[PDB]
Amino acid sequence: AVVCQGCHNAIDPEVQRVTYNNFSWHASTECFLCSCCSKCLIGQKFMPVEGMVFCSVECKKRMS
Amino acid sequence: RMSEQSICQARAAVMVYDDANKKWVPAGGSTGFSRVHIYHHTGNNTFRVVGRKIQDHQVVINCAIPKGLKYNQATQTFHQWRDARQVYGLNFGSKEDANVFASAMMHALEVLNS
Ligand SMILES: [Zn+2]
Ligand SMILES: [Zn+2]
Ligand SMILES: [Zn+2]
Repeated sequence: AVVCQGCHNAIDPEVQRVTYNNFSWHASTECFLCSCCSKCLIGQKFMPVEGMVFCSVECKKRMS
Repeated sequence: RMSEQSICQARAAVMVYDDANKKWVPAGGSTGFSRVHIYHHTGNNTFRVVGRKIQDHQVVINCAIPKGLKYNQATQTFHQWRDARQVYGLNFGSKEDANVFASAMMHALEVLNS
């Protein structure tokens, strides 16, 4: 029983989910999003930093 | 004239708990991380949490800090507190953002409980 890093709600123990370190996001609802511009990153290029993900180098630097 | 003092700047996705749908939801109605400050009015020694969306600077939280705010560090990256209306949540970008905000919150409460 895990909590989503995107929406802070439970992820169903049975379903498949996005994982990076001790972070998990829902893979079906819009939770795996660029922390800056909210772009859905499922299947996309992404740049993880602790609990955040981008998108692009532009969104990343915007959050320095 | 003396503008309010920002005593911390953390990155968090600001959230509220939606009771009717028994889940957490984004504050202001949309996803995205915010820059979250504690502002200190040095004239009166009053404090508030102010959070502005990183993409467009939409204000999603503007919350006074009372003497005796119960600040709940629920997880290492998720902290929360309530008032009579809402439960506010901060989903930090990292443990460092969280610890930095919590220290500023305790400093605020230090001054408020003097
Ligand atoms: Zn989610
Ligand atoms: Zn999607
Ligand atoms: Zn982005």
